[PDB]
Amino acid sequence: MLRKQARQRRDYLYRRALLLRDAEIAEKRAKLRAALASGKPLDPKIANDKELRKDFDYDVSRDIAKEQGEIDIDDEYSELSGIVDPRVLVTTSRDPSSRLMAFSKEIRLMFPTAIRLNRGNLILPDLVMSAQRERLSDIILLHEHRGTPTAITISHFPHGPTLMASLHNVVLRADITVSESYPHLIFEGFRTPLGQRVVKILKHLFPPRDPTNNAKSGNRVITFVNQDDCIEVRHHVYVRTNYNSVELSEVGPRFTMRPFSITMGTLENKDADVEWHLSQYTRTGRKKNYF
Amino acid sequence: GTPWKIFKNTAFIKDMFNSSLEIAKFEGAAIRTVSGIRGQIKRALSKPE
Amino acid sequence: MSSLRHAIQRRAHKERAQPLERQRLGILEKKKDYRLRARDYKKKQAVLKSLRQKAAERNEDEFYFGMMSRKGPGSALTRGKGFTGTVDGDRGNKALSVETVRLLKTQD
Amino acid sequence: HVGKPVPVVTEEVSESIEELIKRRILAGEFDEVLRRRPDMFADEKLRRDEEEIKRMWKEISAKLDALSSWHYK
Amino acid sequence: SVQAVQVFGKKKNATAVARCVQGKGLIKVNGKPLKLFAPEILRAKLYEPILILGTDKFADVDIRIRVAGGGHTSQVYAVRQAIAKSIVAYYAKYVDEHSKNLLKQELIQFDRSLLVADPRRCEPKK
Amino acid sequence: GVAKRTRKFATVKRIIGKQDERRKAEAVKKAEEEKRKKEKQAIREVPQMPSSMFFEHNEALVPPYNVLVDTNFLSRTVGAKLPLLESAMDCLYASVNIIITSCVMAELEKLGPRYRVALMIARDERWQRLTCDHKGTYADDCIVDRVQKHRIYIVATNDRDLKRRIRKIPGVPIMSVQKGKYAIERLPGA
Amino acid sequence: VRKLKYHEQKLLKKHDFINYKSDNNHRDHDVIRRYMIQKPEDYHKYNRLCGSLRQFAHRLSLLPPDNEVRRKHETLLLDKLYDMGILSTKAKLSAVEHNVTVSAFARRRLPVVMTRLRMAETVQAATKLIEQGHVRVGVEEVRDPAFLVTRNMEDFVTWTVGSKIKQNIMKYRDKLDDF
Amino acid sequence: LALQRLIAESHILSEAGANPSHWQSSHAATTGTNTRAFATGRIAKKTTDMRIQALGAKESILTQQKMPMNMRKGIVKHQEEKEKKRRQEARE
Amino acid sequence: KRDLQLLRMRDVVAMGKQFFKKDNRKDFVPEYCQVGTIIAGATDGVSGRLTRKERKRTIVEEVLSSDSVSKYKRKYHEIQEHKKSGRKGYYKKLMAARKR
Amino acid sequence: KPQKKETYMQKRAVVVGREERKLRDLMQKLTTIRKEKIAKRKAKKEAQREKLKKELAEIEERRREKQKKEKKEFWEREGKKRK
Ligand SMILES: [Zn+2]
Repeated sequence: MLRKQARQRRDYLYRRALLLRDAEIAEKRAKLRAALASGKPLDPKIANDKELRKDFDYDVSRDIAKEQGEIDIDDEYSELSGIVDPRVLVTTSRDPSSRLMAFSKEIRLMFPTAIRLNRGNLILPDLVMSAQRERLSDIILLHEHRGTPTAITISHFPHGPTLMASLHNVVLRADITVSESYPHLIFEGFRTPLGQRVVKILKHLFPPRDPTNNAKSGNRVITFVNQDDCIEVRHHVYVRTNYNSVELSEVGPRFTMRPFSITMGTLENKDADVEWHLSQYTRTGRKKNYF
Repeated sequence: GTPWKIFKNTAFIKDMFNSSLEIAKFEGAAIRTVSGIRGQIKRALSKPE
Repeated sequence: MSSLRHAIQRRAHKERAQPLERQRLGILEKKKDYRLRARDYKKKQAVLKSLRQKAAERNEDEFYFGMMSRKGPGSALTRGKGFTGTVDGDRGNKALSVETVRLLKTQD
Repeated sequence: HVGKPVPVVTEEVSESIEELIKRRILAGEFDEVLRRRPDMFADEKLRRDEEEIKRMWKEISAKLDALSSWHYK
Repeated sequence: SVQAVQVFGKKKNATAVARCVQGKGLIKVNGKPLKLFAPEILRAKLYEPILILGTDKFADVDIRIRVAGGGHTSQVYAVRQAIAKSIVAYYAKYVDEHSKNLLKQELIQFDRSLLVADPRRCEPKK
Repeated sequence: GVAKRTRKFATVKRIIGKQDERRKAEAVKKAEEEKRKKEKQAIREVPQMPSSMFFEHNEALVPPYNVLVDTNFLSRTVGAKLPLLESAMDCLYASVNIIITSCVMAELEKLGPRYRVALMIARDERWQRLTCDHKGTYADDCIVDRVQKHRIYIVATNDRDLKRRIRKIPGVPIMSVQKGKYAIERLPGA
Repeated sequence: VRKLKYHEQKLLKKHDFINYKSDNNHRDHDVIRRYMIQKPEDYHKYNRLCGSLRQFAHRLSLLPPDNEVRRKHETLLLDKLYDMGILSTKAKLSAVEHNVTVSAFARRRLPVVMTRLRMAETVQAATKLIEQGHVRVGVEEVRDPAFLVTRNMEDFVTWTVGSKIKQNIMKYRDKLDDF
Repeated sequence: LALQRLIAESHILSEAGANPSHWQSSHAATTGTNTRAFATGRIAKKTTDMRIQALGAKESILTQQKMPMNMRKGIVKHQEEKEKKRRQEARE
Repeated sequence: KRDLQLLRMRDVVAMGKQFFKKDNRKDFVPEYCQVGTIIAGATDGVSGRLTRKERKRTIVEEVLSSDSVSKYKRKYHEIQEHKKSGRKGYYKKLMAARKR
Repeated sequence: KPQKKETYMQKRAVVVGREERKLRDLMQKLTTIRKEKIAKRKAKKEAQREKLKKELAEIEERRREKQKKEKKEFWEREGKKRK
């Protein structure tokens, strides 16, 4: 088990390193193909590279599959992209408060296949060992300041990218029961490849959908939208009262979220390579949305 | 002002502002250490006014 | 240009020492001493990072033939108060037989 | 100042979010991940070449599973 | 060329070694004897393998126990596991193989936690 | 009868394998002999900085000036119609003895009877025939070997190859022919 | 056979008793000696499986490159041979064109993969241990030094049950237990 | 474009089998090197090599670069003897 | 072996008054050596001759017999005063200065 | 580990007097002055080496500009004279 997932971490990082080694031969090969097809200008280093022609003729068709969009990108997600139903735990900090366990109640109440554990006293490599053995395909962590929560840490398994994010502007459930259908994800403003990574680690966190009639069937919508790299999520229930009108309602936690870390490797990997963090205390770090 | 208590990245510093009102006026400010070490005023410590 | 620069435009600027109260506390680190403790700490944490990746990514069923001629680091229970995390080494001392100690004490 | 401030969400911002929701619902498009079916997978010269390559892959793939001593997929 | 057996015992964090050799009946836990360790109300749980197995099984051996970590309770369970595994292991290697199986039967018919420690994981319910 | 002789365990067949003698190449073996002779014979070769040099000034060249003549120079002065002793004499203002190596007369004779005038002006019996002994009959390496050894001579050449080759070694004059007269590069006299 | 003279060598230029051109620069037992292959017949067995596998890659790249039998047998060849363990990435058919190799088979053997897992120090020590029978792959005590280990069976390989080597490991680490 | 590939690649596409009237080409349709089960991609290799030679290449993969000089003089001598016989048979 | 060490270290002995051929080989002990003494030049017997209190037993005893031994110790305490710069007595003085 | 027990081979040895004591002291003081000596000498050779490679880097920048100007003027010449 542990030897399996350790060797899968190591083999995955090795194949990613071979992507970074073959980037230049990939762009050179794409200019060779596109300049075979389109027209006569071609660079004489490309035309003179004699290994590129043989390895070209062996490796044309997979770049055709990329341009067509056939094959899937090697990732911590697309091994089990939309077939498995991702079981997602939610936990808190060590001695949670009344407001914090209520907030845990409403965010497990936000995801459909989300189980909730009481914290108790559970050593964190037993969190990753426990979710490692009972295949919780995502856990999320919670942190408070005086019950009013201040962080979440989504982190998924066997070795997937954890995201650490602070937490602002939180309104809980007000005075008064919410459905659990497979929800409607919308994502607005994720323009960059870091936005594409955070959008992938949020859109593989929910149960997938059979693709026939997702456009009409279902009454629950979950909305993520970022202004100034501080994403938003609201939780609304809707009845489509016409063919050209719809009535929404705020159903749950009014939520905004400032991501400050995206670390590849799980919640225990406090030594593994980050891909992103807030660059505060640089001098032009407060003038950029994504990086 | 002078570092009063030194944690790893935070630091309680002293002898600089007179009151929590002044801290709150400067409660997002870019503060700097003459080692060339930037920092941010976060929040007024309560009892050591 | 360097020829188009004066001699007051080449004056060294003076580093300022501490106040006489803080002279108890020590040297004011300005940029040099900060870079010395920063590069030293980066080097230490780089070595500790490599060693944590060793201890995490070690193979429990590993076999070396030096284990038949060395004594391992043990644990806090097999070593007790005399536990550091390290493997002891050889000072070259040895239990010396009784004939040669008779030789050394005729000499003594 | 250091870093970014975090904005206070007001009613115009929240109702503009509601307008984004209503535009996506009515003009229904979503980023829900869709369920893939798991088991997804002259012309005489092309098909003669294809049948010879299928014969080659049955022979070679059997020999590879035999070298791995039936620890294949 | 001595008759020596090393044996461990476990609980939450208390780990205990016990070395059992050819002796004359003593059991000493961290130097002090066995009837002196582990404050009074749990020494019956210390004695449980002795008065299951009978002292006649123990009048030929010496058991030396070092205990580290944990609280008092976990040190008690680590000690009694080290006692039981110590005598089963000594009778495994030095006296005949039938008597091992008889001692395993007595200890297992009482409680298997004298031999196999089962540490608790958690239950993420479905 | 007797307990039989135990077999070994990890026995492999005896195959010839890399890094033998009889498989290894003869030029690699001569490279090993060269590395051993130059490892046993412990010599730190520092050639002496030549006598009569003061920081890239040869004071050892003084009139009567010696001048090694190249095939380039004999061709371009019989082409520029400019007599050799009188115009070297006229560009240095000093009595010269011109020296013509057997590599240089070898290369002019290898050039065919188009250049029989340049050969017949190159074999002037006034001049010092400087007999060389090396296998090549290649004039540019003969000249840089000779100048590198003694560093007295003035080298009369015109090619960018050899002029650029002996701008690298200090304190040597380069005599060229700029179509009406000769030229001297780095002799700090006239 | 003395070192031949000048005239005898140039009368014998092609001559050598040791290397022939048919001997393939003795690449056979460079790989045999390097990876402890106890039989040259097993070298050439792996060689011909390399040859058939690599010409299957050749005739995959001889198809027109939009074809579906190509776009499926590429993924099954690469995924089969990767999860086998011989290749190291599954995103390049040129990697089968020049990166499948009887040295890659031979380094996917058992004493090399447990040397690489540091079950021993060298391939000779690990080979000797797996001919004395201390190892297992999975549940079965493997005593074959040519047992090809696949990529997920490079996790379930350890010492057998009553192993003196394993008592030396727990004995070194000062944590054994005679129970 | 594609017509430059037509007129340029005509001795190879015509060398395969594609003219049943012509004697060299329909001899080459059942010669054996195109009745093997993999031929259109061999000729696709040669024509993509001709395309890169049109796109600014001086050397082909297809040629053997190193030969023992009597094989080589035999082959180049053989090509020159064939073309000399063809030009002495172009006086008909 | 002390004398051989002194012969790889003769540049420090003549303290700047005489510099030598820099001979940095790793193993300073040669394979073949033979410890001799100068006998006599038949032109120099007045000043070019050691006396009874100077025909000492080793080269190291000659260097110890010569002058500049307090110069050796002086340069040695320049070096020790620079190698006790900020090492541990310094930081121990800082800790006492703060805790006082 | 440091040994806190004086063993017998340490309780056995010969206490050596003033002459060999001072030969040891002189030999040590010479060896420390040698170590600081070579530390200085190789510090300054390292600095002069860094100046040498610095200005060699600048002169190879200027050699690169000679390469680009020469090839650019060439392909002006034959680049015009092929057309
Ligand atoms: Zn010559």
